[PDB]
Amino acid sequence: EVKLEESGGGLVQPGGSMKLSCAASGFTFSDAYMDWVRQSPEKGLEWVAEIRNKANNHATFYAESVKGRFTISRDDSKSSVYLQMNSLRAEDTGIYYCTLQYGTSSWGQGTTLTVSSAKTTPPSVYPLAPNSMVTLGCLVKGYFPEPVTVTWNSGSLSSGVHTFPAVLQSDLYTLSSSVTVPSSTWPSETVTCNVAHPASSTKVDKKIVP
Amino acid sequence: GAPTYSWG
Amino acid sequence: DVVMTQTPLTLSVTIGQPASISCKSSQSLLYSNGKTFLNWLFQRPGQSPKRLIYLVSKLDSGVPDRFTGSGSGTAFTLKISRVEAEDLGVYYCVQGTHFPLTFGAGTKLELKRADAAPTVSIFPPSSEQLTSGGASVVCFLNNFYPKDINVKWKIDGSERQNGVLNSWTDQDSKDSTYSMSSTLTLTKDEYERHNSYTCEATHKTSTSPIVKSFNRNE
Repeated sequence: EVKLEESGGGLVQPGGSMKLSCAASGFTFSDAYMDWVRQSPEKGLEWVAEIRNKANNHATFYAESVKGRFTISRDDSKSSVYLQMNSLRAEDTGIYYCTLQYGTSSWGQGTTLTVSSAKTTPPSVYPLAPNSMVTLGCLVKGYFPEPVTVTWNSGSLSSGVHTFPAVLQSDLYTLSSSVTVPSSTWPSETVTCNVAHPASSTKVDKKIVP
Repeated sequence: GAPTYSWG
Repeated sequence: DVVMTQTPLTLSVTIGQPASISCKSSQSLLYSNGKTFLNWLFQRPGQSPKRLIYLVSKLDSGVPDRFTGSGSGTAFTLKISRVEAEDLGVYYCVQGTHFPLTFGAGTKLELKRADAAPTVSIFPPSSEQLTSGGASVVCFLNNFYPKDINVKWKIDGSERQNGVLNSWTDQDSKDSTYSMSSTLTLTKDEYERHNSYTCEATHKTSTSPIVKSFNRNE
């Protein structure tokens, strides 16, 4: 069975350096080209780099966006392929996959790279208050890194909940969470969003007041 | 056997 | 180099019914040796892409028989004879004829349900945030279907683009609906310069937009 396992991902500042490693097994490694592919929401799937087999004298090839900043290498004796990435930029952010696409197709689990200036910052949690149903929300603004967790009345309201994916402004994440309850339950009974930001060891309980 | 690309 | 264009960006499918998705290349994928190096990948959420099809129409080991690839030159098709639950996710076409290896932006196979108009809610800045010197205005467009929706902000009746960020949920596990948040971020100073704040949703379920507004001074 062909197995590719990547490591070396993490958080790095723009201008910084990171080395990805891929341990391969289940094919004659010496004879294969190896290819790195990355994935981001904004650019989708992108070929990054190729290193060819001993026959082609380990010939290396790079995407234009990456030329002069990335170096692909290989250790034939350890069945390992590497990607040294220098002068990293925000746009290099994404999931990096080690792949065998030579006479077959096999993709690793991937390793996540995040290129950001941001320091650990807890969220500011703001209440969103205004038929038979009423919608309430919490605005969770200006935190770093991901994730935050949001529950409603400590998870007793889970049914009518939407927590939206976080977006970035100026290196900081913001999201909102909505909850829909019968109009008979609020304002009469309390509704609180419970916001946890593990990286800042932050808990906020925001009661929604009319 | 089952190639992805032409430059194999 | 070679640009790969996939149509539909989203296909709505019923489990048991067929699916067809298109891939087009900016130049011919026919190679010198007679081979055409068009591949189809499939990606489940949170999972690595996996090749289903290579050389236009050849199935990878263990790929179900309901998958068929076809085409030549610049026009290619992936078909599913009868969609199963495991087939929901993103399909990418991948060109291996011309150096660099190049990918389509993908086609998301989504589950069809009944049309549903969004529940639209608008929220003023909290007193807490205003205290803090900030002013975010939030609009939720909740539990609608199909995924496509247009949100417009109006401040004092006039459209506004600057400071707006949108986020969509994935198709709801229980509901099969979509939800969207729109957030207008102003300074306190800028928020206090205007009185009327409006969120407008346009969705296929009505030719008439859903309008929700508040006044800064109520």
